[PDB]
Amino acid sequence: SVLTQSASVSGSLGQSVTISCTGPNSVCCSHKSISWYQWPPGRAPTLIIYEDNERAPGISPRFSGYKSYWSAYLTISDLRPEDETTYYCCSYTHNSGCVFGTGTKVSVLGQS
Amino acid sequence: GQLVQSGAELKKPGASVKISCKTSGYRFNFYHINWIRQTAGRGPEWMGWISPYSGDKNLAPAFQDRVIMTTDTEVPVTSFTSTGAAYMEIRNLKFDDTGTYFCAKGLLRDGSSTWLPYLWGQGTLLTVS
Ligand SMILES: *[C@@H]1O[C@H](CO)[C@@H](O[C@@H]2O[C@H](CO)[C@@H](O[C@@H]3O[C@H](CO[C@H]4O[C@H](CO)[C@@H](O)[C@H](O)[C@@H]4O)[C@@H](O)[C@H](O[C@H]4O[C@H](CO)[C@@H](O)[C@H](O)[C@@H]4O)[C@@H]3O)[C@H](O)[C@H]2NC(C)=O)[C@H](O)[C@H]1NC(C)=O
Ligand SMILES: *[C@@H]1O[C@H](CO[C@@H]2O[C@@H](C)[C@@H](O)[C@@H](O)[C@@H]2O)[C@@H](O[C@@H]2O[C@H](CO)[C@@H](O)[C@H](O)[C@H]2NC(C)=O)[C@H](O)[C@H]1NC(C)=O
Repeated sequence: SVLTQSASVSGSLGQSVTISCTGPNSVCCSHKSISWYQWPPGRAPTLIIYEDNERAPGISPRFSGYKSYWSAYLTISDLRPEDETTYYCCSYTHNSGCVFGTGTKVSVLGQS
Repeated sequence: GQLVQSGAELKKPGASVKISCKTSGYRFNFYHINWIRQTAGRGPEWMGWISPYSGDKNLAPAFQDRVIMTTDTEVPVTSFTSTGAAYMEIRNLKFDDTGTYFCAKGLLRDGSSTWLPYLWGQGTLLTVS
């Protein structure tokens, strides 16, 4: 698609992991807001961060994020088994629809 | 908000299908109805951001003219917690227009993040076959 990710990231239980989103100038981080969504396969999405760093209601403080001129980042502290699901980031403006990128899977290491 | 999808359809190429979701427990006219699909061979594609209060619609260039979006008048069951429904018709379905379709309630009424999907329904299956 237009908005792309690394496709696969990983990290150990209890540690931090970073997921990044990049793309062409038409999806440049300097003009459009980046949202993040948990999207397990076969189940409804859950909103995580509506705007680069604004945490959605009910989301534990271990989820946070930041943005750079050329990229957007979601930081997940203290990975848990339920965090294995694929996460997606879609960019948007107040007067245009959110455009969805590719997903990133998370491998949570050290499980029984 | 208990956004509930009416159900799945199993259509043939060239048919028209109306996909609908119902609400219960929030003010229908306060938030947008977001139509989004997840396709097995592509993943989430998005479809459109339709307002139930006004006639304003924001439709992806990919789907202009193909799909007609509309909402129903809300039913005031109780103040601040109304019911209602919205639906869209997708014309001239292709083999690519398969997979799982979702309805979603908008996050906020104002601010830079308004119209953004927040509360997602259960979803329905479309086989186009
Ligand atoms: C009764 O309640 C209804 C429903 O809640 C209110 O309608 C909402 O009102 C808010 C505030 O006005 C709306 O938010 C605004 O959305 C605009 C998008 O609409 C324009 O652009 C799209 C293009 O995608 C067109 O389709 C559409 O026709 C419009 O032309 C934003 O552009 C607005 O942005 C404002 O704020 C940002 C910062 O946050 C600034 O950058 C902008 O310059 C601008 O000032 C704004 O976000 C919301 O969309 C409406 N929701 C619905 C469901 O309709 C009514 O306003 C309210 N009635 C009264 C009298 O208060
Ligand atoms: C935006 O508001 C709606 C509507 O609830 C409003 O806020 C509540 C805290 C309360 O003051 C209500 O009277 C207001 O109308 C939120 O939707 C749900 O509201 C109910 C109210 O009983 C609440 O218990 C639920 O947890 C709310 N959430 C869901 C998912 O149903 C909505 O969550 C608010 N959005 C944000 C981003 O905060």
